Amino acid sequence: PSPYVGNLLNKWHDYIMQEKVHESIEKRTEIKQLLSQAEDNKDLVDYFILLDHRHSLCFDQEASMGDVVNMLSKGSHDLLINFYFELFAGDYEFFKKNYVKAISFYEKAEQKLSSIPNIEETKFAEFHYKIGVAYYEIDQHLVSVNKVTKARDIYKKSDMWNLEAIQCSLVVGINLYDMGRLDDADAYFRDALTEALDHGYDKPITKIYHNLGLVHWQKGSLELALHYFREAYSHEWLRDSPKGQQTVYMLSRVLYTMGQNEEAYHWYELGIEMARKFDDHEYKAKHDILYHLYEQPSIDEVKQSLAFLEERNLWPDVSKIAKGISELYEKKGDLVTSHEFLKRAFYAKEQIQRIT
Amino acid sequence: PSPYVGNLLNKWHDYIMQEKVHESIEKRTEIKQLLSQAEDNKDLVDYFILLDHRHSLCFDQEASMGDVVNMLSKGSHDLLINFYFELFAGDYEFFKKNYVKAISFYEKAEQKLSSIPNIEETKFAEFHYKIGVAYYEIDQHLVSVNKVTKARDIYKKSDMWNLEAIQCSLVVGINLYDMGRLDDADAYFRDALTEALDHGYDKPITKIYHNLGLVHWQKGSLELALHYFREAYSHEWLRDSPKGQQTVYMLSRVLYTMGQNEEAYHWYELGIEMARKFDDHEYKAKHDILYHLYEQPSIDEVKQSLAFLEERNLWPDVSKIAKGISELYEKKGDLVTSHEFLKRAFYAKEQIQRITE
Amino acid sequence: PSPYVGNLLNKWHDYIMQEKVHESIEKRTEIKQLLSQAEDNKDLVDYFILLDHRHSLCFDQEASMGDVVNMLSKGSHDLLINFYFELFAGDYEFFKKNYVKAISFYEKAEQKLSSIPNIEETKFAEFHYKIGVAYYEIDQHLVSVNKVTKARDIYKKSDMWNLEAIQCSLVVGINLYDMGRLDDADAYFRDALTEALDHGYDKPITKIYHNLGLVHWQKGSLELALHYFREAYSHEWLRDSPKGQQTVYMLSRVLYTMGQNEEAYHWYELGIEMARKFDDHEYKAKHDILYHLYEQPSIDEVKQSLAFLEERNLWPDVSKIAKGISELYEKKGDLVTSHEFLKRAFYAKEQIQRIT
Amino acid sequence: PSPYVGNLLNKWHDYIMQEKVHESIEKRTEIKQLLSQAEDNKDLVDYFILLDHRHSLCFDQEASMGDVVNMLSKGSHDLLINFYFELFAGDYEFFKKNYVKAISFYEKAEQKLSSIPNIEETKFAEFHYKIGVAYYEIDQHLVSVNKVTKARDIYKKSDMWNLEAIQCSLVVGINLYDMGRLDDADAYFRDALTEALDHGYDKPITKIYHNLGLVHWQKGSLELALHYFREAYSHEWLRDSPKGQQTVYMLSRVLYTMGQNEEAYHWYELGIEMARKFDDHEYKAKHDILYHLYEQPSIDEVKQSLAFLEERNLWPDVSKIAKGISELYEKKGDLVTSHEFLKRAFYAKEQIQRITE
Repeated sequence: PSPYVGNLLNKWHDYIMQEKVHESIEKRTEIKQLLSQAEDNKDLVDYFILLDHRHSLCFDQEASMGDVVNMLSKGSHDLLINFYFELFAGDYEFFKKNYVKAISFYEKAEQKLSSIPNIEETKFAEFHYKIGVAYYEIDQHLVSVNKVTKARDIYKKSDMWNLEAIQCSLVVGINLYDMGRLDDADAYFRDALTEALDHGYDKPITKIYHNLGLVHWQKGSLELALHYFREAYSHEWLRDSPKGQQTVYMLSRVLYTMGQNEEAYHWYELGIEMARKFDDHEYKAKHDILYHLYEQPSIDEVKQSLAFLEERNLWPDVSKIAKGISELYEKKGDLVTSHEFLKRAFYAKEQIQRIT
Repeated sequence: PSPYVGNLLNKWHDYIMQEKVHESIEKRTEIKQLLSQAEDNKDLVDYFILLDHRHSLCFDQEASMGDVVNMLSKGSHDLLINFYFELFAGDYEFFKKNYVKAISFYEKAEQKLSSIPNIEETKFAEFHYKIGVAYYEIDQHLVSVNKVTKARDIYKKSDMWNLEAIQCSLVVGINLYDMGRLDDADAYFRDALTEALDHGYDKPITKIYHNLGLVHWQKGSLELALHYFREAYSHEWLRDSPKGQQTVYMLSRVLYTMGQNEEAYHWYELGIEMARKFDDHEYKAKHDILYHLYEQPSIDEVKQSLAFLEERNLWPDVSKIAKGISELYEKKGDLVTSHEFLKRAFYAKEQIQRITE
Repeated sequence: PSPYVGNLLNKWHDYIMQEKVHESIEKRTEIKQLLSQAEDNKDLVDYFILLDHRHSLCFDQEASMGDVVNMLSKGSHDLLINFYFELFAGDYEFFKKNYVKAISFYEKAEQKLSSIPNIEETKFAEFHYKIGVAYYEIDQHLVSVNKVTKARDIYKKSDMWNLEAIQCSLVVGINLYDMGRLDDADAYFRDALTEALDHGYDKPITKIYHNLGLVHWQKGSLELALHYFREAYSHEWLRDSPKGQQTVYMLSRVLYTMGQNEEAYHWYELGIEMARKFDDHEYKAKHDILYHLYEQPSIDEVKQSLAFLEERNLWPDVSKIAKGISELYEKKGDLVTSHEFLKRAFYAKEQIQRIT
Repeated sequence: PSPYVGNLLNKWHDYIMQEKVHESIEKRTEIKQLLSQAEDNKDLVDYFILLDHRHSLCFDQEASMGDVVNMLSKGSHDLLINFYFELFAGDYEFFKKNYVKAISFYEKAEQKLSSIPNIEETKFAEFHYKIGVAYYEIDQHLVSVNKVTKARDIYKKSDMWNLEAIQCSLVVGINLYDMGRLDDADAYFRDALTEALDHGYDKPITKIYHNLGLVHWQKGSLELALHYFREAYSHEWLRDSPKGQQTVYMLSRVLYTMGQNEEAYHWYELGIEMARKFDDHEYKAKHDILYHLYEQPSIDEVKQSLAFLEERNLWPDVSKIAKGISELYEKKGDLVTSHEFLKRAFYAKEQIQRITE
């Protein structure tokens, strides 16, 4: 249910406000088509109606059907419309990677939740989660754990929202890992895994196994980390989704670190070939560094690809890759360029606090 | 036909509740037709929309192939619909003269008014006024003054809604007059008059002058009472309102109570003729009593017309009319039949406390 | 629990507001004494405390115990104090016979009932009744029935307030009688009577029987009316209460109307003797008219006593007594003075609408 | 000793809940004694009264022989007491450095703030500020800026509470500096300075100048950084505050980073001597690293003092100090030990994300 239609409905709201018949008929016709699918978002349809009705009051031929200066129901329509405008603007800003603006809009919409009459317990969890995830994108991990736990506690009660609870504990686990509290993250991931198995869910499982792989990778038990990355690739057909690119990369990277090189190059091959398929320039850079480090060394070529990743922000990945390089160039006895990369790995850490 | 459509919209709400497509499309079409008359009511149009949408969701389902399983907006639409249903049921009961039922419905709708957003101060004054006038209809004057003052105080603050404030002080004054507190009624009436003159208004003026005329009539200064009734007739072209009958009648009755029988008959003539134009049997009865008292006396004929007014539950005017007769027939030396009418004027007073709906 | 202490507490509130230590210590000492009884009014004690505490904040030696400019709790203390001030002012104005002012204060206090946190269902019935009874004093019978029915419906629910429900239906019945709907008033009175008998209550019974007597008196069945007035005198020792004066009067008046005269004079005697006992000048006037009508006629003497009652307002009683006289002076053939009294009975009716 | 009394009052509330006369009279006397210090806290006194009354009703019963069976005022007193209990529990947890628990309690008390009458806009800003600073304590800078801006916007409206607004912009700036957004921190700091100068205020000025000094220090323009640290020392008599230690340290460190070793040692001297006056082992460690770096080098001695700072969970300053060392030891040609410290400065960075309570 793409968050474009939300922005479309928001634009339409702006067009009714500027009293512009012709582009208002345009926006409502694009929108009217898109939501004709079988079952796509209660909140969209409601916002459509609430805009269509106020569209009429400004554009349809009232001259025989009264004078709607400002009726009693405007107060309550205003409240819903302002709320829907802010919920969907939040969703769209989150879509554009503009997380600070997204939180701003969500928090305004969260406020209006009290004045709406029959608000359900779950519309509060929705905002708890959306805010909590947006905070996770900007490395505010403690508040993220705080808000999505609040959502999880609601989703635990009712037994219809069991897929959401799994996603919530998945998000707490990721926060706990990004911090470094690895055994707590492990626990959350394992609790999501068994809850996902008891039910028929398959969607989250893949992410769960990949995170478990990351936990034990950072834990240093690479044998067990490798196991989980394999299981992530096994479960769900990811080879032609864009989102399964990361598992192929991790598989290659661990096998190169354990000195497995033979298999590691085969996952490199598959990952280069996927970087073709989706034209993902970043995963091409990341697999480039693997190749020009373990296959055909070239310190200058690694800097080239590293430079590209630094131009893309992506500073967690830069920090950890550059640290890896410096650690490696130390067992190879070269202090001079190991220091060069540690300086780059350190600068990357400082780039994570800024979050511009 | 304002609160008829309200009852129509209420019935339509009742048909959606019973999940009945066929009579819902019927009433929604008469109303859709009926609401095309240019006639200022925001709340009717609003209630139509709020019902049209709930009509669609139960019978049409939008023609877009949505889901519409109790959306976020259902909660608040429910609340508005429940409110409109009771406001218009109140208006309709007020229409059928069932004032106790009307207050009951208004007070229920007044409650739900608190739990609604962006409400103007005046939507509360409206219920203060409606309840206050319904109480006036059942001779509960002290509470009516209390409630319509509450409305007046809000309408005074805005200073944009002062045409309503004038009507409020008009209603307080009328209550005070029906009680007998004549100088207090005078004060309210004169204060509404100067407020109506300071701003650009002619609509209320005529009623204002007619009440001032009534006050000083009951005060006994008939010269000044006659003055005000003249001004009421002058200030609007009343020869074609149905409601301007009351000024013509008082003019005749005042001039007959004074010794100006010649002019008094001229207004009698006009008032009989107005009783023709409209199907007003009351003012024919009241003008009948005038004629069979001052022109060609006939105690039996007066009894007939008075009897008709008593059959109409018009117990205030009967009380006052019968008292007048008794007072007159005493300076005419006839105690016997003066006592007959004082007994009837007294019985009428007891009929004013006793009122049933 | 006299409504003087309420006015006392209100005066004290006024003295703290004018920052007047010395008369504040005076008022709180009179009050502190009076409420030392075993069990006298929750609301009084609460208002005392709430004033004593704000008394301290203006008068006690804070100089070492902080600077109470305006703390957080002032908002909520203000609300309770303003409420108690208006409840007890209402009670006191009702005490002074100033019913319009009393309703004004009650209705302001009724409004504040929503903002207080744990308000019980019965504090609303209390105001419904108090307002409803105040309206009854000023002949606004339809609204009185409306409000005290609202109170009665609350008192019906819980089974601890069964004495109040009896009083409520007693008040509806009186309204219905003052209007003239005699069979409905009869029904309410009979329903209060059986409810009072099922329980051990004796306080209302006497008033119930006297009202039932009035109903059937106005109904014209004087035999049965006389029965109830007797039963009113029988139940409860009223001969030395001021409030039992009215039953002795009714007993005498009915027996004089039925031509019983022998017994009627004996109740006249007792009623004159009670008018001595309490110096009730009105019941002396009312019994005077009985005597100078049925015992030693004197049209001039009746006018004298009637004049006194008209100087006391009491216009219901004047209207009905004067009407009685005129009716009687008609079977005696004297139209001249019967008309004199009907004029006076009619004027009295007009005095009931004014209520100045 | 402000939030100690809060915990004392909370314990007293706990003793009334367990219906325990003997320890209730004890704590209520220490608090009654302790609150005689002239020290601005409305809310403490208020909480005492609200507890003293509930103490009486459970143990004294007023000494007037009342009834006091849950009166009308009990409902609202309950609500205030529950609120004060959680506000002061929050303050006490903040006192013990347990910031996550403190936010938990503040957020609970923030909820009950909505259901209370006559509330000022600022009592909401207070919780915005307290929560915002607690989040700053656990390096959650983006939410801290978000919450303390919310406080600032209320404190700006009043225009009576602008000394608080200055403190709010001080806190936003510090967050922005801890992040690295130096020009945005600069802007907030300069805007607080002009607001502090336009009105009559000296209290914040010193901290304002010290942060501006820090910004441009991290910006690398040491000449102007040195200027601001001088002004911080000048603007208040800091020779007797414990908190003015930080300006003396920066002055020395800046002058040592520049080539002004002579003056730098004079501020080192003063800073060692201040580390004596107070039991501040941190600033002795930090000044120790300065001395064993620029005066009498000893890489092993620096490791000792740095180690002490790492044992204190002071991971920001260790990150910056270790980075400084590594940078310096490279122009000194020694890559080997420069790498040793960059590894430690990097480890310190990872220690800043990981924080446990």
